[PDB]
Amino acid sequence: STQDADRTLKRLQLQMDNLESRVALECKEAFAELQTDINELTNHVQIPFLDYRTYAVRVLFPGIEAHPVLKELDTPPNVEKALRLFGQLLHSRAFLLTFIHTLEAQSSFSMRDRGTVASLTMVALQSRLDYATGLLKQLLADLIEKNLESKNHPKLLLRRTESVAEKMLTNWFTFLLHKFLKECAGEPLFLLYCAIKQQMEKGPIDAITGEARYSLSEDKLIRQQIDYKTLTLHCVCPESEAQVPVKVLNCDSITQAKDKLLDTVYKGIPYSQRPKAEDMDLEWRQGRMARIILQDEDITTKIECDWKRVNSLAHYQVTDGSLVALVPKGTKLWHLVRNHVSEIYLTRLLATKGTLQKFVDDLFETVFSTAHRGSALPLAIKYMFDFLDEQADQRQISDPDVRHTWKSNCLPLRFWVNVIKNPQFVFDIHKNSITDACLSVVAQTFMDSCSTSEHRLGKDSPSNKLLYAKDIPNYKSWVERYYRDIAKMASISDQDMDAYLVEQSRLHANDFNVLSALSELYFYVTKYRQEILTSLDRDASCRKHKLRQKLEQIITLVSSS
Repeated sequence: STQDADRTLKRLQLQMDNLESRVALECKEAFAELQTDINELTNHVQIPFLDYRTYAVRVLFPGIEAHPVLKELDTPPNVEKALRLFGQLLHSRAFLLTFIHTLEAQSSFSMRDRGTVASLTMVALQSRLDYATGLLKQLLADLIEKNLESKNHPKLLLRRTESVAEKMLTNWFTFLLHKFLKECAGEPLFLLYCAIKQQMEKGPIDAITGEARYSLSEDKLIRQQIDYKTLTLHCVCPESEAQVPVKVLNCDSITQAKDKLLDTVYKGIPYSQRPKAEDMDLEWRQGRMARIILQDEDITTKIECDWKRVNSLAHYQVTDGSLVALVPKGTKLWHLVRNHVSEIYLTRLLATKGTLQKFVDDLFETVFSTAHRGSALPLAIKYMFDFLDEQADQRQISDPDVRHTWKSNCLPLRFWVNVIKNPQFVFDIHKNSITDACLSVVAQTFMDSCSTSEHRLGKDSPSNKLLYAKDIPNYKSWVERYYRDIAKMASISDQDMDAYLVEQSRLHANDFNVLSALSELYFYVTKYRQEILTSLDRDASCRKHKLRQKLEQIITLVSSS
């Protein structure tokens, strides 16, 4: 670099050091405050883990509610008969290898399809993970061989390929790391979620733009002056008709108020079991003289020149200590911000960052731990990392950055990043917009920590890179030491791994509707009928077991009546 470049880098670094100093001690006390807030709402309430099958489907099939895989599949007799024969073809190594490779060779087979097939296949094989794991390794070996002989960059492997195999590997980790979540990593993940959520609610949150006073995200940082006050509402408990205190802000929209009330009044109950804010009316008991109900929008909402403001608690002049109850029930809207970085905001981000730091450190540390709180490294991780090492060794590939990159690409950069961004895949919780925004910043820092690539700090650098510039180097060392420690461990024998996989398959054998998964998967058989059949006819091993004739029978059987 140039002397100028180095000069401006050093200035930016001390400029950062300066703003960090302004907030350092304040952050320490803010954290302690958050931690006692946290140990209250949860330390005496059970972490709301989803059950395995719900978690699995949330991850494997993102955003799909009531996936067929979790429910009955009433189907014609000939259809079920055909599907069961298809299911058995999936237990043929030669068939499944050929099936997947054929699909991927098709240009109409999209990235979306690749994920769909990867998820359906792993669900269908959930009861036979020992078999599945053998097939997965072959697929990965096939992918690695192909790419290294297409003569592509080693490090560039398992990154952009986005193969069915890589997606199946992610699903494989998803199945086999649930215990680790339950026992070790789930807690710090959940606590980070709670910390972020709680911290955001300490200040104004715009119900329309999703911006927040205390945003960890520069993009969602409220950039205007917002005066506000902390109110305490006393909510009539849905029991004695008994009451509880809830902290809210005067600027909070009525829905936000209702959601805050719900969170406290139902603090023990998992989210999906609570009533919805929109199915309740907030009623203000200044009575028994008067019981008046508040909403985001009613006859009193303020409208000015085509702008319509969401009603807040302050709109109704709700007073601190007010009694309250939750009872079953061409225009531009705005809430706090109406639209027709500087030091002050950089320091605000830094205060939030500093306040949440410990929760982030806890998560990253346990994700990259080999012997956490007495527990042991999950077998799936040692097994797969050893496999990757073997694949590297097969080619004399000694360069540490290669296997480091493969391991990062395969595990933390897919599985972990995904649950960090989406804790609601693991827990029965609601992740709101501002929380999602903060988690995105955390996920990016996490991603950066897994890279061997250098961190080039500059003004044009993303906020996360700037905020966490001093933390990344430490995190990177944790990751390096993680891979190192795992490699030193004793290899898991094939018999031991198989026994483990058999036990996992047994535990969850009936968690999913395999027939439903089979029917969904069969869609691709018919869309690429001709290509598949041709491949089965061409491949020598496929003929050995007359896979072509078997598929033909299935295709016919499903039509018959």
